Amino acid sequence: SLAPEDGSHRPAAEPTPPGAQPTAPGSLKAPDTRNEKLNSLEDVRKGSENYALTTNQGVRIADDQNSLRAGSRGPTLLEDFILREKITHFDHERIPERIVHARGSAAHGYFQPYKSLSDITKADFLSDPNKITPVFVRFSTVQGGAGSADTVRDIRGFATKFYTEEGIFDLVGNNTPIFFIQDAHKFPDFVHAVKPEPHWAIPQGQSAHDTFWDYVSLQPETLHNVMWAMSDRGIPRSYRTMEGFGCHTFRLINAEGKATFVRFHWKPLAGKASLVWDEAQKLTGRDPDFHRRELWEAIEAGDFPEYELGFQLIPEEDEFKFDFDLLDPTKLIPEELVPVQRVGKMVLNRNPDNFFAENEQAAFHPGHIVPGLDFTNDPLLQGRLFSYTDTQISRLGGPNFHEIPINRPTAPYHNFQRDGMHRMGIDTNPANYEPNSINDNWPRETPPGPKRGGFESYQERVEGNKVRERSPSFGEYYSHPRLFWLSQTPFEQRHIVDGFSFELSKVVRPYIRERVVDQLAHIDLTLAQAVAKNLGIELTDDQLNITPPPDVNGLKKDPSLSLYAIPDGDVKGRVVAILLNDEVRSADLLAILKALKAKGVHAKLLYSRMGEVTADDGTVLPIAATFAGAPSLTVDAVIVPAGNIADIADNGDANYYLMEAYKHLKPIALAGDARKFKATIKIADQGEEGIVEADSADGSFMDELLTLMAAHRVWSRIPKIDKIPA
Amino acid sequence: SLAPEDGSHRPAAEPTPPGAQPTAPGSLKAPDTRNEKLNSLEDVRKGSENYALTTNQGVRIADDQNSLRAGSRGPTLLEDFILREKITHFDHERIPERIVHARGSAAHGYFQPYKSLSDITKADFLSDPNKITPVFVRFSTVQGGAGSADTVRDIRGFATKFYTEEGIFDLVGNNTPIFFIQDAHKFPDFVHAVKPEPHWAIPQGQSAHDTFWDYVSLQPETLHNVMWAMSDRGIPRSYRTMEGFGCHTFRLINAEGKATFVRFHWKPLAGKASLVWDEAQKLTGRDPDFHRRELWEAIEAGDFPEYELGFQLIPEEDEFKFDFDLLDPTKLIPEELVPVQRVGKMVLNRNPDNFFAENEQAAFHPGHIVPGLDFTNDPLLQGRLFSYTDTQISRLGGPNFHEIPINRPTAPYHNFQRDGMHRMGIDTNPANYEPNSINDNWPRETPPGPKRGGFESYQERVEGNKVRERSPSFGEYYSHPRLFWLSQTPFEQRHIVDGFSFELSKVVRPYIRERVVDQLAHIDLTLAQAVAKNLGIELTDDQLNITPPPDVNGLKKDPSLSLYAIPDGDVKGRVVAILLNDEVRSADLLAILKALKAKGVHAKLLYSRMGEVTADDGTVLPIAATFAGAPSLTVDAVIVPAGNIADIADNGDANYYLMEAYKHLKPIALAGDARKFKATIKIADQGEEGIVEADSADGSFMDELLTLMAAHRVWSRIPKIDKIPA
Ligand code: HDE
Ligand code: HDD
Ligand SMILES: [S]
Ligand SMILES: [S]
Repeated sequence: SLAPEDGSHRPAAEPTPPGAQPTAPGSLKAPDTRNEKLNSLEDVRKGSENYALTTNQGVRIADDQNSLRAGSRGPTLLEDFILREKITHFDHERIPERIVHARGSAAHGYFQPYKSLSDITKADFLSDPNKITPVFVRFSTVQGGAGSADTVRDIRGFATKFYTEEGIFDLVGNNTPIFFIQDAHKFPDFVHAVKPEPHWAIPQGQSAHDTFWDYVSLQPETLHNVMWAMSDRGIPRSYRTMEGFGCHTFRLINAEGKATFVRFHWKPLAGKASLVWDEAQKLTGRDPDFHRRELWEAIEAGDFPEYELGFQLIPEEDEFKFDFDLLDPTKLIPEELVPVQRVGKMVLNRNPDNFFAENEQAAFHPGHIVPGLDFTNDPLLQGRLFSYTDTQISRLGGPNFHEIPINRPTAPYHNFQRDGMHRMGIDTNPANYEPNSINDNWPRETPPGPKRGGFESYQERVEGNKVRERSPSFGEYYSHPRLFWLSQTPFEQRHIVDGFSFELSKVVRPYIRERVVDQLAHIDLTLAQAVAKNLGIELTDDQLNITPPPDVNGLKKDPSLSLYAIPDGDVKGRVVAILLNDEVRSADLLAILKALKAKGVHAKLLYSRMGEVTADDGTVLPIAATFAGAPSLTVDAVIVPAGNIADIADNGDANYYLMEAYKHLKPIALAGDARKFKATIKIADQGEEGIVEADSADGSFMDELLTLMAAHRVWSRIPKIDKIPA
Repeated sequence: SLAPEDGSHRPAAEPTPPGAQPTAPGSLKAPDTRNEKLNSLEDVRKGSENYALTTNQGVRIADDQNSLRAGSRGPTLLEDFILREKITHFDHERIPERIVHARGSAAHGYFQPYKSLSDITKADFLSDPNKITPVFVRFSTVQGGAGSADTVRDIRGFATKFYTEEGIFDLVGNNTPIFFIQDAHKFPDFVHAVKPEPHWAIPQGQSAHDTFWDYVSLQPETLHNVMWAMSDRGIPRSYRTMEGFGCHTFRLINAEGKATFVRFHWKPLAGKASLVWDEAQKLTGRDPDFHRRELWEAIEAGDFPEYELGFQLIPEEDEFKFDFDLLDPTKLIPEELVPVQRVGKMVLNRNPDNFFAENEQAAFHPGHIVPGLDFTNDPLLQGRLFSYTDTQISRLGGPNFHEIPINRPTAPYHNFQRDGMHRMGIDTNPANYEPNSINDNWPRETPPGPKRGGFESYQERVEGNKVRERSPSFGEYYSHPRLFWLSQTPFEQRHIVDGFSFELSKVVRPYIRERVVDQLAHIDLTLAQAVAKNLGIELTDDQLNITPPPDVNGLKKDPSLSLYAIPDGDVKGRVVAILLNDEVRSADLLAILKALKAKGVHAKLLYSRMGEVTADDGTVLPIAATFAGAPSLTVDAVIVPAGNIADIADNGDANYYLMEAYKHLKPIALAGDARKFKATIKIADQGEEGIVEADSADGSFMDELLTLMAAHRVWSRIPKIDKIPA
């Protein structure tokens, strides 16, 4: 008996805020959260308490602390099969990581539609508002390895596995509505350019290097998704506060056989929010697991990530009615032209039990569609359909990867396929071929129909020669970048400019920087001049005269392209650092903590050491972390309560905490004598927007703080930080 | 889409300082650097210039931009074999990463002994001071994935493959002279405890989490290597500035059959140097590839990493003469008791061509020994011999891993083994078995003997019963941690206290922190109290009365265990940041660069934008990076020349650059009006040891700065940094 007698080793099986309890496997943390897929995994879940330690063959082990040897100081004997089985399993624990999106965090939850969509699709999962579909969702970065950092600048993956009654549907999307390239044949060129360079394998988790910007400079089709990566879109606050997109035009097919073109959307119900670059980069160092941790702890807290599925729908007759090709995955469809229609809601409400078993081994692939959905000729989508099945044969060891428990359909599956490595299913069918008479031809084909029918492809007309040729309709590269640029706020534009400037400064060959700047001059002159200035590059007279590209179907902006132009803040699940002193004014802290609790905002009590401090009234305040141990990078706002300020007024870490949070545009609130920290951040006596201050934390102090938190960051402070030494 | 006409895409094939040229594959950067192993790889090196792009089957490709489709907007066709080969290769690029030491950086070089060691070993590679042995060396962390960060707190690996005339010898060592555990059987328990926890796969690259500290608190045998990990040894400045150790007692066997116990050492000729924690942690975010990059750039610069191989030799009859067991790998042999005898020098002088092929696929294993060497019954070593062959079967795809080019011996190999996946060698031998008459028994066994003989194991006497039992002589855990503690300088002690304090503050379960502090009370009360104070823990009366463990064979300390107590600094290969202004005083820059060049110290010229600035005399100065883009973390010292100081005096990044360098104990030099920055770091008029200052940069100024750099950091400044908000 090694556990503490007080039972404090074991986290309460009830929702608890971040940091309050150690984290745990989902079935231990939240045993009564269930769905059909979670229940179906019960046949393979393995417990431990009260069981004997054994070999994999079931033999109980007496001494798991020693190898068998000839004498207690002698040589280890080959007949020690317990040692060998244990070390063999260890020596083969690793499997190949994903070629891209190797870094990813996942959770279980469920989806339900708001209403039946039978008029536009026969997909069973969308047929009835009372039909609940379990999901498993993995969010990811793109470039870095499975052991790379979360808050890099990169695109994010958002993959959802829907366990429907008519088969697995995988919606394998990203957090921007387009991709860098037009044709899948170039995917290894593009990925090789952005991945670590081949001689030395540097840099990890970063497009800020020569080969990426060389490819970009030579392939102007990439510029649209580059604009997105260079914006604050490339550095999300949380996987809960990013948008999701299905990337391509697909089809919905209804019972009557009508095809409708569709693009998939996920809207984050917690709003859109991103970090700023200095903060994101420093956070990869202070907590490279910040997004993985945040997702897990939001779920443990009951701040379940929620997303609304939406569809942009385009009738078949309108295929050619846009300035851009609907099949070109480097073009978005502006919501001003084609609104997103709300479809249903997804809630992620339980973490995995074992990350390897459920997250690392999960296989998602956009060819896993169901009757009521179909593909289009998008030439990127078309090659994806090859890759996602092929890649599993090495990654997951063979063609039986659908029998790995997380991957299994909850729908029935039966067919004549046999054997392969790791075969689990034991087929009793006398027949392994069809047509057969020996089993009366079962299992049998099923005609398509309105429900529960076999899959049949939409009978799209194909006409043309066998050609390796890009459609001329795809040959336009600058208007969508420009539409994105013009849709961003002035602070968002600034962060785009700074993204390009920072990245191109890491490009060692200066001609590549020049070449990129020339491409920027084809998008927007102000953008190009500002990046040029930061690189000490002067635009030529020709570059200054490049006529900008056309508006997109008469649009000069679309505010849905901005993270921030239309406010959508939600404070629930956000977190505030509270900087303690050794004699806190307890009435300030009561007011602060209850106001935060009322809005579902968490807190972390910080000090210069661990343990406890005592408030003016004798309340014992438990310390969550030190100032250095839990830097302002990890919180959304900082509050300093009144009290013995002299305790921390000269603490370099305390001061720096505020300078850091100040630089990164976070709200800061200062009560009572905590106002002496005004001098540290240079705040005028009469105060400034984004700094909450009063004699005490009562009255409107917490409402004003919460109002600032609802708007995410204090963009007005940007000219002020430019000269802060932090 | 081509190269610039000025040829600036291509790095000069000459040694060049870091940042002067883009880095390149070793055979192109240094084509005249050769050794027997590098040459033998010529059969598989593949160029590219002037060659046609092809499939893997040698078919020239006309259009590498497009998939084959039916019309230019049509579906992709299954007959596109060029697309499918290219995507299939890409889909299967990844192989499983190493179970441990997955993160590593490697180079080629050579070794030679100083004198023949034939009196103690018949190993051919130690037999003649003029026989050169090619090596390939991989340096690594331990816990994190292949895409984790370099400057984490962790043990480092130091593995050397010697391609000898009598076979491959791999010396597979670490940067500390012991390991955490005693018996190989516990290796998966320990590794699982330090690795990301299994529910959520957090944290990456860090022992700062509950499971690791839980295991340590329950297994006091770990405390010795924990002491080393918590010290600054856990955060080396560079792989060139750490020691290497072979971890176990091995044996040398001479021609007369005499056995001598030996422990292996590598002494860095660039001296011993480590980061400080805050710097190390921030650098994992600002450059997670810092040690990989620094190693590669040192070799491109000609600052070849050099190490001296050294042996601790113990005669056989002295096996039991110490107060610890020689076979216990948690115990070190103090150099005060047994001196390291210098044996030879290893120089790393070329980088690989392709990191995957040469680095990722290299397989090192300590059972790969050669005649003249042998094992002992160390129970950690004993089990390692099982693991390093077994693990390659999955990692490298089968039993022909020695045919992967980097792993091939340069010595002949012939045997009767056949087949296995991706078998390269085509055996012509009529016989695949022995004894045979049909090939007159070739290849044949060879008797053991003085040189070129068959391997025979030293005939060690074994006497004991078949037992799973730890030797009673291994059951002492506190004396070596105490010896280590007492041998550290006071600032090294403080950093150890700080590492335990910082780590234990991230352990969520408070009873684990308490149990570790109790263990510390068994080693040293001063250490234990200092950690307790930071965790808000109070030692009990009993804990206060724990009798300190005994001295190690009479030793109160051994200064060879400290990084810094005996000066051994070498500035060649270090780097200085030079903060420019838009009118640099060229006379200062002239004298700065002249002095730096004379000691082989590199410079990086920094500014607030990229491009060029012009000095007072018209000299045009290209800018390597911005203040933000190459932070003071990445350099050893900072110099600010005179000139138009107003240009940068109110720049927040330039001021912070000095604040961060100051906090991290780095030398700073300020010439002319740059002395105005003394105000940002609160240096008094009189000046301060560690801040060099004068009217101009001259002989005296540079000598002073270079003296400071030879001492690595300004430890006397430590009292002054608590207050700086940085
Ligand atoms: C639309 C969102 C999107 C796009 C446009 C692409 N990826 Fe993805 N990808 C694989 C291949 C692949 C191809 C061939 C193309 C364009 C031709 C794309 N990608 C672009 C893959 C190598 O087969 C992949 C790696 C492992 C795997 O199972 O499939 C893969 C991963 C991936 C993920 C991660 C899903 C997960 O396992 O968490 C996501 C979200 C995308 N891709 C999105 C995506
Ligand atoms: C019984 C298991 C076992 C134990 C007890 C040890 N090792 Fe080990 N080591 C392995 C089992 C292993 C391994 C699992 O087999 C690895 C990873 C995969 C590989 O090829 O070997 C490995 C890799 C590995 C590497 C990386 C070589 C490379 O760059 O590829 C180094 C430097 C060490 N080990 C060093 C050590 C040291 C100094 C030890 C303490 C004396 C030690 N190992 C004990
Ligand atoms: S996409
Ligand atoms: S070791």
